[PDB]
Amino acid sequence: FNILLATDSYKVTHYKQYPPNTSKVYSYFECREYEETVFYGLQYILNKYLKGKVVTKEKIQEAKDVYKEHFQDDVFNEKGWNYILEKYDGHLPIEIKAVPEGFVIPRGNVLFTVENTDPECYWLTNWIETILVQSWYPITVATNSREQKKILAKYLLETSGNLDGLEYKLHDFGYRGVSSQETAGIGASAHLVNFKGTDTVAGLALIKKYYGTKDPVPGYSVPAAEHSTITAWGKDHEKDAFEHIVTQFSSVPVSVVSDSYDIYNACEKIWGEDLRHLIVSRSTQAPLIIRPDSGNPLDTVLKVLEILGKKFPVTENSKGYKLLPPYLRVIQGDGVDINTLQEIVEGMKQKMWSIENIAFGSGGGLLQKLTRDLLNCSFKCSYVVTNGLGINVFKDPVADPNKRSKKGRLSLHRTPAGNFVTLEEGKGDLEEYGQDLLHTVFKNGKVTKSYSFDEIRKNAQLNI
Amino acid sequence: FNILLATDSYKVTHYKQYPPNTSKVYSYFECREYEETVFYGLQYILNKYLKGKVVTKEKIQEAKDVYKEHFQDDVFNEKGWNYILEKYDGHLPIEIKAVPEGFVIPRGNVLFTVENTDPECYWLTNWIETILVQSWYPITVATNSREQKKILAKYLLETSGNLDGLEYKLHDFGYRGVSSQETAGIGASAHLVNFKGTDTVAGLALIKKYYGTKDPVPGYSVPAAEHSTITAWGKDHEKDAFEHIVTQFSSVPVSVVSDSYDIYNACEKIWGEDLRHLIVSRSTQAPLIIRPDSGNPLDTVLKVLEILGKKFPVTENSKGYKLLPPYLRVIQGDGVDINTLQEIVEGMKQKMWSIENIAFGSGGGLLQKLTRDLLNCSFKCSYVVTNGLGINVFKDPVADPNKRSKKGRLSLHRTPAGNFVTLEEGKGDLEEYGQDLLHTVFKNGKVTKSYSFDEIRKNAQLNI
Ligand SMILES: CC(C)(O)C(=O)N1CCC(c2ccc(NC(=O)n3cc4ccc(F)cc4c3)cc2)CC1
Ligand SMILES: CC(C)(O)C(=O)N1CCC(c2ccc(NC(=O)n3cc4ccc(F)cc4c3)cc2)CC1
Repeated sequence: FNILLATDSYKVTHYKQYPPNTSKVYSYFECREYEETVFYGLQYILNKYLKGKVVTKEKIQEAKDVYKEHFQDDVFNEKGWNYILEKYDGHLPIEIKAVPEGFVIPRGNVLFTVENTDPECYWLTNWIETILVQSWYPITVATNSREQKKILAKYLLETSGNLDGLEYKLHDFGYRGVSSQETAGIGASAHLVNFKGTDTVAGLALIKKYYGTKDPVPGYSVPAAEHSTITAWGKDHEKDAFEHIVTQFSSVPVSVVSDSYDIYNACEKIWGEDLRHLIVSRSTQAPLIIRPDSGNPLDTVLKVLEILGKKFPVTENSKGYKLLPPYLRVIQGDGVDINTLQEIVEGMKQKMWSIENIAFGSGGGLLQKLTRDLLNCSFKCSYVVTNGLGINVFKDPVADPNKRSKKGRLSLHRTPAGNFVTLEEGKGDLEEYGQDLLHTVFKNGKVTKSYSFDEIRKNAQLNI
Repeated sequence: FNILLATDSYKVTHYKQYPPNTSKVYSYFECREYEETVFYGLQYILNKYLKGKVVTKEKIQEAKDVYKEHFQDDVFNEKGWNYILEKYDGHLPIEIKAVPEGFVIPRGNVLFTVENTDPECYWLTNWIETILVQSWYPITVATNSREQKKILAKYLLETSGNLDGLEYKLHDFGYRGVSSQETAGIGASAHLVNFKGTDTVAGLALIKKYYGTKDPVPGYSVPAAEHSTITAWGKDHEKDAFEHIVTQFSSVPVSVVSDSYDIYNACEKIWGEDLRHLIVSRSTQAPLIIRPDSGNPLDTVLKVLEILGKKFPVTENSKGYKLLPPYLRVIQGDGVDINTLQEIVEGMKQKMWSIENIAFGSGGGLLQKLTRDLLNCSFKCSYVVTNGLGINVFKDPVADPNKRSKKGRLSLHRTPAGNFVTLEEGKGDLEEYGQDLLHTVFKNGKVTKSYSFDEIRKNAQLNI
């Protein structure tokens, strides 16, 4: 990795664009005014990309050669990068202050600030905008996952009277559906801030290396079938595939995809009749989890439950909701996003089915179908010092008041009613509010404050 | 990187689910049912993740320890992975056949096939599905970028009579807007299959390392301002910022964001009057490129062009379209996706503005706002050998005929009219459609066939 090659091209040319005699460039990140966001992921970026000796003679030469060809001009700040190498042994003279990871903050608040600690590196602040703005992705996955947990918690509490097993109700199926191996790890780790069920193995090693848990692992899974393990038996031997699979995993929960040919037939005739004796004998700790994987997600879930309800002993829980026997559950793992998740749990409640009956698997909806636009994650310069005088800077486009940025030195505070407020123009310097909630997390090439994944999960807890 | 930890969790348990005495598992990839797709990105995955010694005793032990905790049980195939290490020195006994990279193929055709070369490794074929299915991402970026080039080519031809500078008309602004550094490189490289303009520097090194070009670089950029380089001068010194920037880059094209406070005022009064003398003196090789960055993308482009048309000398080209002087252009770099790109060029044509006047910058729309669902990229088992007998395997869900998969051994052929056809059930073995278009690209840990980035670009060319 070469940080000199880890920026938008045009940032290579910005050192010649700032006002002459500029000694400080101070910038901030916010999720411009999903009412609240989970701050997560910056510690990964600080450690993997920004800390320690990030500048070498070889990296400067490599960047110089690439940019000469890329621009067809010599515009690269070789002097500026050589200065950091000589004066700081390649360590970045930047100070980053951030809200603690896992913190749940309303939209339009300062989440982190960045500034150069040496007047000579005024240009460095926004050089690293590209890399830091990528924190939008773990913030957005964590936020969107937590919003799904709110929906699940609400319906599980209403239909059962408690939240038991809530952290296993939304499983990450997104490994194949993301854009890269790196994204897989980051995205899966952000989902694990709220849940404990994952198939995206990449997430485990990222948490282990960059965050850490008291438990050996932050996420868990169970044995499960795929179409290849069912269909490999041949179209006429679907029952043989099912029988073999539930017998191989007779003492642990087992998920079995049942829609290869006819989901409704598999539920009613194969599970419901032919193999019913292998299901009703299963432990409460080892249910069969039937998995539909096609059709309208709500219509399929309801029809599967109505079929199962007629083949298996259903009880009525203390809330008046229908409950399958404990050796039998359903996981809907196709077409799940925050919208369909809501439609399904509402549909189940209307048909008097407890949410204890179901779990959800989500791939693209959980880890890929997200953009920087969802939370309006934005990094902007708010303060500069030029000729020894600090000036409060901002943008305010005539056609879009929503794109107006904050002015001056910023600080995040608790209000008297316990809410949040971002103080602009250095007004945090007046001791009118409590202590600033932003802490120095990075300074002059060193990570100065870190959080465990356990601390992050506690911070991200729901009120319920 | 550890390939034993680079799969969906449930795939760890599949070796115990296939029929006993299974010696071959053969699977394929297609973009089920954007009528044609650019095949790109597999060579990156083959080299970075699949080739050479990918299994070590340490990797087996690391996977065993992780899975024991992740499943709360011993389900990991230690014996199977140790076999590959001992017999093949950790080289994968897999054979992958693929259509050449850059090839433009209609939907619903076999793009690549995977199968084990050792009967003992029947479980390996689908172990690597997760890693290979991630090729959906470079395929989708390349396809979506090429569809935008079709729109640009059509309107540029119609309004100017030629395609000059077409490959610089859609610039990649997506570095900050993607989910990771790895995704940035992959996505930027896929855009460069069709265009030559990029700010996502990560793309350059990926192409250099995995594909290669005759030219020193596959992509190019020009100096450009950002809001921080304008706003740092203070709200009352926007003219001073603009003057400094165009003077610093007086001999190369320069892009200048002009919407910090009032885009229309900046065009009419600042560029159009106060600084007009610094613009009209510019070389044809060094235009000022005015950049709006907010408001309705079409309304803003049209209004900016009407303002500029009244302040600067406009000509009528040979097609009857309005053309700004050669030292002045516009780039729309906000809210650009395939839909808005179409709306803008159509809007310009209706108001008699040549597409030579404009270029587009696209970030999230080009590299992030995409999913595996857009082209229905899918990997499925189509053929297995059990007890020495080959059987044609497929799925066919009752509620979704679109999810029906292909049967048996597959082959890709040219039809008599020069179109494409995927032959199923080993029917390619009959010499009726001639030679199979898929080539062995990977075999037993080695890449057996590769393409340069130059070969890929030629293959991906538009007919026009
Ligand atoms: C249902 C209840 C009571 O909430 C519960 O007991 N649990 C515990 C068991 C839990 C679980 C965990 C993993 C799986 N996995 C699968 O179905 N697969 C993994 C996949 C990965 C990728 C993919 F494309 C498809 C997949 C199918 C099922 C269920 C749900 C909650
Ligand atoms: C206009 C015409 C004739 O098609 C032409 O001459 N060319 C040549 C010059 C070309 C070009 C190349 C790069 C840039 N860059 C920028 O504006 N920035 C790069 C950014 C990256 C990220 C971001 F958030 C904002 C950005 C602003 C402008 C223009 C357009 C086609």
